[PDB]
Amino acid sequence: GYTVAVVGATGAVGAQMIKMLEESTLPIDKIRYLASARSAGKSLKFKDQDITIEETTETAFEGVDIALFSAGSSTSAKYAPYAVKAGVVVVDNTSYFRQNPDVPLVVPEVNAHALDAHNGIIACPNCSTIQMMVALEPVRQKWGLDRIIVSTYQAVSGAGMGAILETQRELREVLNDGVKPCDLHAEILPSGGDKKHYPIAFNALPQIDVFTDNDYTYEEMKMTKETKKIMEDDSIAVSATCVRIPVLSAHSESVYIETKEVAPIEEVKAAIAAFPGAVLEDDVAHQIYPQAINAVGSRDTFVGRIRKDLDAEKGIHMWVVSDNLLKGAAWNSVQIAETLHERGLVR
Amino acid sequence: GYTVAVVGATGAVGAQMIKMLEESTLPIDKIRYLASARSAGKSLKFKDQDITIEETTETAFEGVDIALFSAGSSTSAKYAPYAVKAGVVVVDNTSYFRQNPDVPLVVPEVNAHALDAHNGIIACPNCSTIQMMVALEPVRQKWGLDRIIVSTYQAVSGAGMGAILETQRELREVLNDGVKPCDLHAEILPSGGDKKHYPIAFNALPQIDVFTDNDYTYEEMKMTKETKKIMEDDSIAVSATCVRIPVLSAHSESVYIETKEVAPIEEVKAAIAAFPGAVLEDDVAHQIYPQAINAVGSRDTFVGRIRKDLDAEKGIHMWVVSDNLLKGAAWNSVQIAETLHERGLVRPTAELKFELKLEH
Ligand SMILES: NC(=O)c1ccc[n+]([C@@H]2O[C@H](COP(=O)([O-])OP(=O)(O)OC[C@H]3O[C@@H](n4cnc5c(N)ncnc54)[C@H](OP(=O)(O)O)[C@@H]3O)[C@@H](O)[C@H]2O)c1
Ligand SMILES: NC(=O)c1ccc[n+]([C@@H]2O[C@H](COP(=O)([O-])OP(=O)(O)OC[C@H]3O[C@@H](n4cnc5c(N)ncnc54)[C@H](OP(=O)(O)O)[C@@H]3O)[C@@H](O)[C@H]2O)c1
Ligand SMILES: O=C(O)c1ccccc1C(=O)O
Ligand code: NA
Ligand code: NA
Ligand code: NA
Repeated sequence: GYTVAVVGATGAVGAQMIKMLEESTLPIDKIRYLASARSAGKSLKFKDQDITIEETTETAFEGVDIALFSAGSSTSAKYAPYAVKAGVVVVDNTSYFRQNPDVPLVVPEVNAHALDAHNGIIACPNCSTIQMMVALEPVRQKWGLDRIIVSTYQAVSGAGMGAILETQRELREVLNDGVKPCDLHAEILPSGGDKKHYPIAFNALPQIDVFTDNDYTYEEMKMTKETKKIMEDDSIAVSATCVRIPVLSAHSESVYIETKEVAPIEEVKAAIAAFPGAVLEDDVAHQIYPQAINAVGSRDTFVGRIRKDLDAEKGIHMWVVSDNLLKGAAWNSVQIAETLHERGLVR
Repeated sequence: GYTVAVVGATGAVGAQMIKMLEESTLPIDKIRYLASARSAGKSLKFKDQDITIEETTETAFEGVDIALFSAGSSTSAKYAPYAVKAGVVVVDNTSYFRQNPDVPLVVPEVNAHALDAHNGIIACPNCSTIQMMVALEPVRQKWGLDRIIVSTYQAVSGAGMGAILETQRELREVLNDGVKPCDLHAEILPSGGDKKHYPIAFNALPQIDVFTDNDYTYEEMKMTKETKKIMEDDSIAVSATCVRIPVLSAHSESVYIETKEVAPIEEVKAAIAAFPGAVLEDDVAHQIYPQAINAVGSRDTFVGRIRKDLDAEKGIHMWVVSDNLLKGAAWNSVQIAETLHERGLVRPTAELKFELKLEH
């Protein structure tokens, strides 16, 4: 079997990486948990076994076959090159390598073939991008994609364990202590690395990550650029608005597309239902549609509210929901690792 | 001064109507509060005075100059026409009369002129529509509008007092009692009039109102039809997705438009800033943008995240926030009443144009 390292094992994504690995078809002989110096010496479970957390260092990757990185871009930038040098195959969940032309950016249902070209590093895309790609690839295959306009409804677990706990405390202060939402103290959201912090309780924050020079945030531009790379087509026009809402896990997206050919709605529904990783949940006569609360804990991406635009001949609207820590992060990463094993690419 | 009646004075919108009237420039000689027979006989404040709540009936409007209705579409359907026959000018917050060609559908900053043609009923548009019209009218005036695509992020207060209480209760069960969100019992949301009910706590529900035959909801189709009527242009393409989120008050909207002529983006920002009722909050270098929690309690509509589409030359994205019970309902209604007063339009109508539904 393999020796597998989880870098960032103690975080929100890390904890789900552990869960996905425990349930994986990857043959694992040895498991190692890496994090920062302040987590070193603590213990975490793998199934029934206690695993000592180790400090991530430049020489910590000896004997590792596969390393799953989910410890921030800074950690990946610094240590992933040393891992690769030592012969480790790295699956990276951060944004650092995503736009490197020698790094495949992979959603296995959509572009697993790109794994064949890897030179030691595979990048997992952004959580919001991944679920959109699972929903839209089956449509692209049959009728093409001219453009995408998306507005997201993103859960706080995407911003890490600290964000989850800040959200819970804020909500308790309002509901139990009577604090006005605008008077809440905040330290993390919308973005840990930005200057000002705002409450998320009973709010909708139109900022994920920091702003770029074109007044879209890095999150919004990630959806644009990663879509083009994953679908291998720079002609697909993509513009996004990414909003944080008071949901702990599971991202929702209002997705508008225009296809290249008119795609009959019932055929679109059947194409999505037929696509591995996508589940059609769409029966408005019985109020059936994807919901964040029902999607938590499942690896599937759920699609509904599928309907034609009222005016644009080739326009289609839909609602896409997935667990942002599973398919959006830890499951996509482990699924990459399984695909690497299944295709003889752990070399 | 005027005798003013508030129909549905005991509800979520009613509470704000009272506040907006207390703070109004309307010369009010007498206030009447109408609700259901259950509420009739009880009391509520107007400023320091106690007001006895009355039953809403066909004969409850004698002597009233202006009635603000916010007690449900059925109540408006049944009683507004009787108020008009009593000589009352009705400002209706419900959907019932909005698409009637004899009824102006008004956002005063946008189409106050339409008030001149009233026949005793003036309709207030849906809350989601109102804030979007305040944001977009200044753009339409200068560069036109070809199409709008909007996704909403709507607060629970829009669904009434019960929905507010259900939301608070669900959140407390999760946060204080450790109930999983999917195990919560719901009775009201997403729509009181539909058969199935789902939790809102830690959820995003892509259903507001019931579904129509074209697979859009009534809320989504209201945004479509109301936009075309208010802007007096049936050629504006409008398609919406309306989503309830766990916010108590203030609606937010991710709004995409394509103009008829290219609109320079800094001039778009200036046009919105210059438009009465709209406030430009847009300085991303300092993380300045509209937020629901900061808009609650203000009558203004806040607009930011304004930026060009990455590909469509005439495309523009923005983020629009307003208190859904103020500009979205109570304030827009009171503002209509003030505008009627100011333009000498508070007077009985000559001919009845609305079906009487209680002749039995
Ligand atoms: N043992 C301690 O002293 C202690 C006390 C409180 C919290 N923590 C941990 O700190 C994290 C706080 O959560 P969050 O919201 O900031 O982030 P998060 O996104 O949920 O997870 C961040 C992950 O990246 C790891 N990491 C950060 N910098 C690193 C570096 N230079 N090298 C290797 N790994 C690095 C963290 O390890 P670390 O866990 O080592 O930071 C953590 O596993 C939690 O994972 C929590 O377990 C540790
Ligand atoms: N413009 C907008 O977008 C917008 C937004 C919100 C609401 N509205 C309109 O306003 C209505 C109420 O909204 P809300 O949020 O205030 O609801 P709410 O909090 O549930 O209040 C309902 C109100 O309607 C009254 N009512 C119920 N049955 C009645 C009857 N048979 N006769 C007279 N009054 C009756 C209630 O009186 P009791 O206390 O006696 O039952 C109460 O005053 C909505 O149904 C909608 O039509 C419009
Ligand atoms: O459309 C509205 O403003 C509205 C909002 C909430 C409930 C009911 C209605 C209604 O009157 O149909
Ligand atoms: Na294109
Ligand atoms: Na202004
Ligand atoms: Na006058």
